[PDB]
Amino acid sequence: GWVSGQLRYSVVEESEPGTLVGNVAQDLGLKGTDLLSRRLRLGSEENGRYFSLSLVSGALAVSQKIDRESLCGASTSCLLPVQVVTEHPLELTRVEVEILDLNDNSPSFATPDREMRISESAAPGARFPLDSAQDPDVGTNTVSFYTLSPNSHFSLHVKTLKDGKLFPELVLEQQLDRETQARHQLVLTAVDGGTPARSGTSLISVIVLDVNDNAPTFQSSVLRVGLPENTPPGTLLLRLNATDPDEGTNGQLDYSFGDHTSETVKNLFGLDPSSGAIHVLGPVDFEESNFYEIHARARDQGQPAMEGHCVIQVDVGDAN
Ligand SMILES: *[C@@H]1O[C@H](CO[C@@H]2O[C@@H](C)[C@@H](O)[C@@H](O)[C@@H]2O)[C@@H](O[C@@H]2O[C@H](CO)[C@@H](O)[C@H](O)[C@H]2NC(C)=O)[C@H](O)[C@H]1NC(C)=O
Ligand SMILES: *[C@H]1O[C@H](CO)[C@@H](O)[C@H](O)[C@@H]1O
Ligand SMILES: *[C@H]1O[C@H](CO)[C@@H](O)[C@H](O)[C@@H]1O
Ligand SMILES: [Ca+2]
Ligand SMILES: [Ca+2]
Ligand SMILES: [Ca+2]
Ligand SMILES: [Ca+2]
Ligand SMILES: [Ca+2]
Ligand SMILES: [Ca+2]
Ligand SMILES: [Ca+2]
Repeated sequence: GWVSGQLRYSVVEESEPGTLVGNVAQDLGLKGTDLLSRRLRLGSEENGRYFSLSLVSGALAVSQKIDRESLCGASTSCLLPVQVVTEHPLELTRVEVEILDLNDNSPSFATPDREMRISESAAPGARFPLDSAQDPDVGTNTVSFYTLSPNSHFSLHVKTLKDGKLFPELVLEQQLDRETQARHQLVLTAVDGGTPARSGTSLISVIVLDVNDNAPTFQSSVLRVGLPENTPPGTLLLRLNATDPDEGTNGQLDYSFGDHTSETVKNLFGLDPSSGAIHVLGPVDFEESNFYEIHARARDQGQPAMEGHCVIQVDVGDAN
């Protein structure tokens, strides 16, 4: 039997030439040399392009391997119309051959890898758009879902439109930290709903840009040293070493005294802003003061500039 009004057959994508599509002669109620006597033929050479109608067997068969996505593309139903012509008397039957889709085509991305720059200060809940894959197959044989590589910081949300199209996007849950790791590498994978499933990948290399979120810190919180009375000027007391983990200018430092630092201390001690070398500039004396406290600070060359602090305790010795 056929569909009310028209004749219809089914054939599979990429099937080898010679495959039986359907017996036109029998289904059209003909037997014997009627076929040859009636000049049973396909309507045009476009019908005989993808098909052959034998005058002997009366069988409509595949004459050429048919790639459905080259004929219908993104069409759900692929009905290929052919015109079976018979003469004596002349009649025309319009037969429609549906090309059933095969899951022979794999999901693909435009680019094998993607590079994303994301600020360290990226707040949780931040959605970042991703490349969408393509699967020329139709139905469930096209892209079904996306999977992201297991990681600590990124989840995957896929917006599913009414039509069924998928849109993958990264959702940030745990705040990135460049000082921990600056590059996160994930693999976005697109999988179609066929069995067995076919896949495509896109290598997303997230780059964490530096934010000045770290103040400089000294190797020791408090430093207690000694300095003999009447120690000759030009003497190197010590060298300060503070370090900042941030990159570039955000990691470069400048050494200085505290704002509140006494003028007496400034007169006695000098401090190199670049190296962190604390020299004694003026002659110190025990009978003037017993103990000095130098508030040292190291400031970032970033915006805004941050600063760490260290207390240098100077015990002066007694002589006479
Ligand atoms: C002593 O200081 C060195 C140098 O620190 C660098 O110079 C500072 C002025 C500031 O710009 C820092 O951010 C610099 O790192 C420290 O050695 C560095 O250690 C880091 C640690 O990862 C390393 O990346 C650098 O290459 C090192 N630089 C050199 C020249 O060795 C060192 O850690 C400090 N020591 C102490 C005990 O704090
Ligand atoms: C393609 O291959 C991936 C692994 O790379 C599978 O996870 C997927 O189901 C498809 O078979
Ligand atoms: C996605 O990842 C796969 C390996 O998982 C690669 O073969 C592909 O080229 C793409 O980078
Ligand atoms: Ca195909
Ligand atoms: Ca196909
Ligand atoms: Ca597919
Ligand atoms: Ca950080
Ligand atoms: Ca940082
Ligand atoms: Ca910093
Ligand atoms: Ca003295």
